[PDB]
Amino acid sequence: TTICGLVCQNAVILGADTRATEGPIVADKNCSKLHYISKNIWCAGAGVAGDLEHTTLWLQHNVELHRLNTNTQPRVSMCVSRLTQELFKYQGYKVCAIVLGGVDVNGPQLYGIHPHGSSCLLPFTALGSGSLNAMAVLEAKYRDNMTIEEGKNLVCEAICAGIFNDLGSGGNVDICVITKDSYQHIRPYKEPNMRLYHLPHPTIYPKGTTPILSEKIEYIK
Amino acid sequence: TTTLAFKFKDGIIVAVDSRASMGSFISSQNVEKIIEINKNILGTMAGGAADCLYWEKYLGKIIKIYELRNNEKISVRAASTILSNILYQYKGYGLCCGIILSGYDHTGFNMFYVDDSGKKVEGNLFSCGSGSTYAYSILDSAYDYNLNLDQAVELARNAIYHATFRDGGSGGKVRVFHIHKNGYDKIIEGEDVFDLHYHYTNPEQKDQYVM
Amino acid sequence: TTIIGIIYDNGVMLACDSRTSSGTFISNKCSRKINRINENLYVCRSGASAHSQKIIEIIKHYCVSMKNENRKKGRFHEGETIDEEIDIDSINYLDYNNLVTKNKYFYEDKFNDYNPLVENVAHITKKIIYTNNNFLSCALIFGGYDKIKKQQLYAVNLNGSIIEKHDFAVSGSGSIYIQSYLQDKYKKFMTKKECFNLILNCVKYAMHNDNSSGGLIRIVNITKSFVEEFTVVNTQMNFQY
Amino acid sequence: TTIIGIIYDNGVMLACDSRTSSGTFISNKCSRKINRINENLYVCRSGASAHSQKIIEIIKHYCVSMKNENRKKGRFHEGETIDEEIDIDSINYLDYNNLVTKNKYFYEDKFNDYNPLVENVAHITKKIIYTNNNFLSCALIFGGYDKIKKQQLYAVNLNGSIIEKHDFAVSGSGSIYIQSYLQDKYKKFMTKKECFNLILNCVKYAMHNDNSSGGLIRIVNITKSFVEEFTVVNTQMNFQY
Amino acid sequence: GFKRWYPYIDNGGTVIGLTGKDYVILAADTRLSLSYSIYTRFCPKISKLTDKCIIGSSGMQSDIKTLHSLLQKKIQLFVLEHSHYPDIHVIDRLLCVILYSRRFFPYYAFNILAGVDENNKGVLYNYDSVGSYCEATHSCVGSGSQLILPILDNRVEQKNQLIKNTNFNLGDDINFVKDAITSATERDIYTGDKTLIYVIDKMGINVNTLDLKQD
Amino acid sequence: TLGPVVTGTSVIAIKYKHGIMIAADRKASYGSYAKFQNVERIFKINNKTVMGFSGELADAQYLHELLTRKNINNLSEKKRKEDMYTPQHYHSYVSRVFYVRKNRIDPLFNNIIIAGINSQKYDNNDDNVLLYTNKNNNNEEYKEIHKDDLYIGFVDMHGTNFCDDYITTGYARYFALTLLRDHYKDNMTEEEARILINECLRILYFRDATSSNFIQIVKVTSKGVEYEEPYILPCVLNSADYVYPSTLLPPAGCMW
Amino acid sequence: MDTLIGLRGNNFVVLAADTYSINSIIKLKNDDNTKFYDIHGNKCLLLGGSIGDRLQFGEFIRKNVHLYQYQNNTDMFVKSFAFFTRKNLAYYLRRNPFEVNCLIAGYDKKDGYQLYWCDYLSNMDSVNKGAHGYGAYLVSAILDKYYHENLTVDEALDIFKLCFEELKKRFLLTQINYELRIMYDNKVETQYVTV
Amino acid sequence: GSIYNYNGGCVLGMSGSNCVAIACDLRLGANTFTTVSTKFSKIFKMNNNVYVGLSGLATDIQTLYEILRYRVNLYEVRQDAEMDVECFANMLSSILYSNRFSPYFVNPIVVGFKLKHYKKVNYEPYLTAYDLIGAKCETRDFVVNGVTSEQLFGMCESLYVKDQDENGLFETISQCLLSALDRDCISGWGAEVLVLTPEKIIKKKLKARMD
Ligand SMILES: */C(=C\S(C)(=O)=O)[C@H](Cc1c[nH]c2ccccc12)NC(=O)[C@H](CC(C)C)NC(=O)[C@H](Cc1c[nH]c2ccccc12)NC(=O)CN1CCOCC1
Ligand SMILES: */C(=C\S(C)(=O)=O)[C@H](Cc1c[nH]c2ccccc12)NC(=O)[C@H](CC(C)C)NC(=O)[C@H](Cc1c[nH]c2ccccc12)NC(=O)CN1CCOCC1
Repeated sequence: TTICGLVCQNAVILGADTRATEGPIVADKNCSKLHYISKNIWCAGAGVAGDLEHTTLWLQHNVELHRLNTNTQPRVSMCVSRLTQELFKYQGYKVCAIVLGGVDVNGPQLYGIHPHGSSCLLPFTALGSGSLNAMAVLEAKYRDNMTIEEGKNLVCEAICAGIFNDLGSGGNVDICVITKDSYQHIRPYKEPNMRLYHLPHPTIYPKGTTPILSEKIEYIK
Repeated sequence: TTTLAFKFKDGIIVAVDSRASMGSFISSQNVEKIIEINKNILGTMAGGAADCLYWEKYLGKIIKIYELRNNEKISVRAASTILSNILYQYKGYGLCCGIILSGYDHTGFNMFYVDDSGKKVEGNLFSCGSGSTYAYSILDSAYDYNLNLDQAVELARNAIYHATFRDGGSGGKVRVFHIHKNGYDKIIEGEDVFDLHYHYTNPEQKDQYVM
Repeated sequence: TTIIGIIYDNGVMLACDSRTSSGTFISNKCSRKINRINENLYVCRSGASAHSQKIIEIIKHYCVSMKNENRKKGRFHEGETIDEEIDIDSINYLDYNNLVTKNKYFYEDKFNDYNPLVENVAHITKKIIYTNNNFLSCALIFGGYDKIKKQQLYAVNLNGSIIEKHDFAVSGSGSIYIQSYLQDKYKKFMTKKECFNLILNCVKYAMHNDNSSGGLIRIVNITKSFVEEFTVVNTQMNFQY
Repeated sequence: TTIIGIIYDNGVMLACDSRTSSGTFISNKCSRKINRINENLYVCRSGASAHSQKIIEIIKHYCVSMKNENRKKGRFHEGETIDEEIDIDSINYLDYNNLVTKNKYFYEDKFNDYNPLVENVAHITKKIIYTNNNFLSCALIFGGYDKIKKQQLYAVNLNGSIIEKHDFAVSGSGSIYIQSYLQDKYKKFMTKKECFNLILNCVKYAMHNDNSSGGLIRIVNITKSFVEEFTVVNTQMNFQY
Repeated sequence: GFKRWYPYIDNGGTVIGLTGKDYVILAADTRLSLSYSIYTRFCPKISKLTDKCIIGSSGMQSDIKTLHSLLQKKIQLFVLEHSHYPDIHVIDRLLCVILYSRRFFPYYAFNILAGVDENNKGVLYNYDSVGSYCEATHSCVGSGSQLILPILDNRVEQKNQLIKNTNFNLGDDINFVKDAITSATERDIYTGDKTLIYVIDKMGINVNTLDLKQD
Repeated sequence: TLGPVVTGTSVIAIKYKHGIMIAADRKASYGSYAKFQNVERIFKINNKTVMGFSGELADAQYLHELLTRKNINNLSEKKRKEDMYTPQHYHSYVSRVFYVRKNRIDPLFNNIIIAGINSQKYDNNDDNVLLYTNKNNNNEEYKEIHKDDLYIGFVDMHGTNFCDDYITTGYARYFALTLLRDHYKDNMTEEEARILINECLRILYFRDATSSNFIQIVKVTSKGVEYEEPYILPCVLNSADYVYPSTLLPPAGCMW
Repeated sequence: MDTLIGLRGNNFVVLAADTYSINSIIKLKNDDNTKFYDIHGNKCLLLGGSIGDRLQFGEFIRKNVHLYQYQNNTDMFVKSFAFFTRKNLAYYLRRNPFEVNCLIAGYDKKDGYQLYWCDYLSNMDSVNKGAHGYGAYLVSAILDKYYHENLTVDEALDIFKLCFEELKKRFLLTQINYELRIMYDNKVETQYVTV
Repeated sequence: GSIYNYNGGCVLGMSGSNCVAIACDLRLGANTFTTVSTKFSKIFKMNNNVYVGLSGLATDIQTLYEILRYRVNLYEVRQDAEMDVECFANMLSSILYSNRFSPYFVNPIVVGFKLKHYKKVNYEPYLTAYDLIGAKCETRDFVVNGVTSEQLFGMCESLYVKDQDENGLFETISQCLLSALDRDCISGWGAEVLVLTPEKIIKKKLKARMD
């Protein structure tokens, strides 16, 4: 996995790759690693996919309940508190490294959260197995008050670095731009990997080539 | 693996399956588990394929030099003793070998089971591999010393088929060789057990067979 | 990690490095290890980030409760009514290089009527850490000002013991390298400038010698009436020899 | 244990504590960790006593062999021909307290015709330690004087690596506490008195802060023509604050 | 208080082999990797032993390099001594001896020895790092073997198909190998980058190159 | 050697229009303790070959002594400049050493770069070899050396060995390797190569706890092997959010 | 180890077990009777494993099934009985496992003669022939070979005789004493066989 | 893993043009190499448009199927409507994660139809795969699970063809399953293939290898 996030002027840009791996085997080529917590808050996940999916769904629905009850705008700090308290409660056994980004009254905010329940407020961050390549790109090219387009290009470059230098990363580049008034989720954003060789014609098996022992037909009503 | 051998009124019947595996992955379905050590001795191998093949070739070299020097054919007992002593010298190193040596010599038809632990058991009927128990049951339920060649070949084929059917480590093709005074013949070069199942257990092919 | 606290004539100065690392990789370049519990109370964290952060969150919640319950009924202090500045720009100037590196705020509770006590907060933290010392592993330095004992430093050690320091406290992996330096250079009733220079130099030496210490330097100066905070980025150590 | 070496303008000064302990019990109160290999060559030992002692015995045997083979045939230097004092009594004086605490001897090999080289001895030691680094665990500081490179300090580290130090070398558990102190106080071309005071203070601070360092302080001053040795027993650390 | 050092690593790789009436094909991916990193994107895994024989190995790169060099040295010494080039069967026995010599500290290498013999028939030998098996039609070693071997079984043996096909030629077989390696690159993280395809036939050894996904 | 005690961090070597540029920081760490700050981690084998290491200093020194004596024997037997060993030859030697030690399970805890010029057609430096006097420290232009005439090779603990246009060890193998796979190009000038290497070293200094900004650069060119004057890399933070005071953030929550 | 054998035909179910009660290196009894649990309404649970777990699980299941049948004034179906047994074994697997193998035989009008094979991990499935123990390796192929549809009770008993002879001849434990339960013609019969 | 190797088993799912297919192996194993049953189906019908293929430990398969049937039946009786395929997939994910730290050793797939209403109704093929703690992979072409996952992935990557009628879909899925099973020691002994069409379901047993 390569997930990353950065803060540009009045927006937070998150990016992710789309590969899920079961040992050395790619279990999913186009998994979605960017999750909507609220209209102004999103997260990117790395680690154990089941833990990430369950925890992000739980956070999303708890945040929506809180928003309905308080009748106010959700807060990245509230998401951070809930997530860190849960992860600490489980003592790192829910393997969830999260890049949580959102815009609230305090402006754009980006957090890195680690499985044991620590958090840090950052201008940019990267997590996953490709995190070191993404961090190389981000450290080389990041600057304050970048335009949204520049931030999108930088996030794409970081995720591509992760994809092409880490064996646990691959697929497409998904991006999400979060502002105080809207989010734009581009999936896919790059599509840099495709199967390169195809046979001249697809192999269509002739009818009746498979031997069968029995055939029962039932009609659905 | 399923390898078996037994003495009967016309010589020795030797039979094997053809499946190799690493873990749960079937690496091959056409390996040769019966080898000829010399003109009048056949060895059936089970366990570690590399160990079995290497040490059978070693035994063949030793037997060739012995026969060249002494102008006589080696006996199955002597070959089994040589192999067992060699294997015992490596006890505690991890060799995996179960070899049935069956042959004809001046003392008639002889058959020995040799292990990597240095065992050497003389006998009239042996079976080795992960299907050995199933092959043993089938052979014991219907064995007779006065079987004709065709009956003996059928018994060996049936035992190998049942071993392959019940054991996940055995399968592929079944080979049956016949050792007689003048050498050995390959009665069944290799026969897919697919046809054996659909001829023995599910001849009708009207539904899935229920074990 | 290096966290230090020093008591000078008119206040208490806390300082810290800002490197959080997972082994040899630096996960956070510039973390925030000095954290405000109350307007007049700060804590420096060392050890596991998750442990120290969650403990400090709980303690901030407790301190809010304590401050609310400390308030008395009525009106008070009706007839009663309650220096050298650090050249931070000069300190940070580098030839080869809208940046904010200094903050200052005055206490809202001028008379310390309801502000909790440094000892109270430190001891509740110690009790929390000791009840779970089978799991938690963090070391804290509480620096604060209260009207009873004035400026105070408390060390909450690993395993959950508490020692009040009357001169200075150090903690983290980098403090070992500056142990004798600080012992030699410390004196009683230092001025603000002397204390600032000493604590900055201590953090700089610790960062020079310790691989787990790096980044910028954060300093908090707590006094009777206000709190100042500085960030130092001129952290390189230059030796003539 | 604390062993230090410093290079000043006119020689090299080695110093050490003298505590050998098996855990928390002090097996030897006043051990001798600075040992003479040759008249102009000394080694400070740290780590396992058995390992360092046996290594040093082997190296002394090797150095005897090397010195014997270095002698050329004939006669030489026919027409050729080849000081602030430390107040050791004042340094050791204690109010509440036939004692010998100072020695001095001149080199027999005045022109360094056959004395082995500091680098040679240090490197043979390093090779011996590296060939058995699976077992041996000791750290050595070779301080010496030879006519090619003058005063020299070599550090032979755990696992058997060699680094030549041109300012100072430290080793043992107590050196960590004085790392920044020595870095701050060291300067190039110190006088003998300055170097003596600095190294004595370094050992004193290390002993104050380290439980494995204690006892008296042994100092050896190697110069171009002689070697002096001092014992200091006024090792207590007094702080005004 | 030190951790023990393990003398084996896997550097990834896939080597496929496919025989024909008078030709043999050996394809191998060129990526070299260590855990989740790429050491280099071009580390050939196939070595030429004779004008009619090559060997491709997958496993630890250092073991593969040493073993291929040792085999080449043995073959050159054989040529010098017995004044003729060994054929693939002699080379197979030689490699078997070399491999069992280290039976109790085996080479971490799975190897396919491909060649054409004196009858102009394609020959493949599969080695499991200690022993040899002659492969009738096709073989595969490395990380993608479990993905690839079923495909080649379906396309070559066609045992589970009543209506079978038998027109097998060099171009169609090359296309089959390309498809197999591409499909393996889809799901195997250690297979990718470039692949080298060697065809040995009557005219000798010819090497072509195919591009794979770089993720 | 059962494991690393005193260690050096990453090394970076690249090809450029005039030869090889190799960089490493002059720091050796005894754990988390930066005990040695002026350590030499790049060694000259001969006039056309250098060796860089990351890992145990003791094992690196052992290998350096082996290579020094190998070079001395080569020089003793040399009759013409073509007789001098090449970087490829030394890379093969080191790979064989590592392989044998792996087989014995007595490894050197090191990753090695062997770099240099694989040709004798660009200068006459090996006509008269000087070991104890460096005439370089009288300035003629550098020679544009073909990329195929240059050599950079990598050897690891298990004997895995290869060569490329640029090689990295340690954490460079992530940060500098990403930057090089993005931005490296053929026939870079000296200043461009230095700028790329400086970017890589700055990222390493920011993200690697065992590195320093005291850098040693070595150039292998037609002039021979040149050690540059060690320099301090300027490393400034790339964001003002780092410097923003903590007291200016909201006092509630986990703002740290 | 206890060898259990089960054979299901169109008109019968035969269960067989060795009659040894084993305690360490000695046979407490050659006529053990702690393996068969007959349950009213033509059901039988044949258990194999440690005697303590065998007794506890067998009696628990039998009393629960009898309670069900008394409370509901009806006979539990064989499929319900088998899956109830499997559910209880699975429930206890992750808490305090019974180390017992089960052959569940029975007859009911809805589904006729039924045989279910269940292992100590609670992996169950209905079978025509099954076995448990280290004698399974030696009797399974005999069952496979000589079993056919439309087999009779006497032919099944001949197959069982072959199995017992094989267990006496080739099995490490020379087992010679067996008990058989035969369900056919809505009657349950007990037999004792010695080879 | 070894717990999956204890029984073996594999499930596969493929999509066509207005049809889906779900296939499974029919073996039940013991100790990773003993075949005790050859009719242990791993495909379960939840409702007309939802099928689940469960592979892994047999006891966990049966337990999970009972739980899923309970939940689906309660949901459907309460709502007076058939459960949606997406709703069932999410419920299965949540059930699997509810045992996160003591999980069921089952690797399931969900194959079915998503119904879209406009008059007429549109049937969209739906495939999901899971890991044992509910991580979900939603796919449009094919999903695999079991000990034969690598072989199935290779076969489906090479042979899957988009937008096939029921006949071509059946041929493709059966060929993929048979070729993948031929290379697994602990899977096989018969294959069951269901082809779902909006109006009918075709159930076929394949003539497979039984070795
Ligand atoms: C990033 C990789 S990494 C190396 O940095 O951990 C990805 C992040 C990821 C993948 N998918 C999502 C979805 C949403 C958010 C984030 C996501 N992580 C992974 O891919 C996991 C890496 C391992 C090392 C933990 N892989 C998984 O969790 C596996 C996913 C999976 C396996 N089979 C499947 C079938 C269908 C769909 C998904 C999968 N799962 C496992 O490894 C299962 N283990 C079992 C034991 O408990 C832990 C999970
Ligand atoms: C019988 C099975 S058994 C369970 O009774 O041991 C067979 C007997 C057999 C197989 N092949 C031959 C050839 C000649 C004579 C006899 C033969 N035994 C096996 O198949 C082995 C079973 C293991 C448990 C010991 N398997 C093997 O030895 C593997 C064969 C193999 C591996 N890759 C191949 C590719 C093609 C053809 C065959 C093979 N080899 C190993 O498992 C050795 N491992 C390989 C992985 O690295 C470590 C060594």
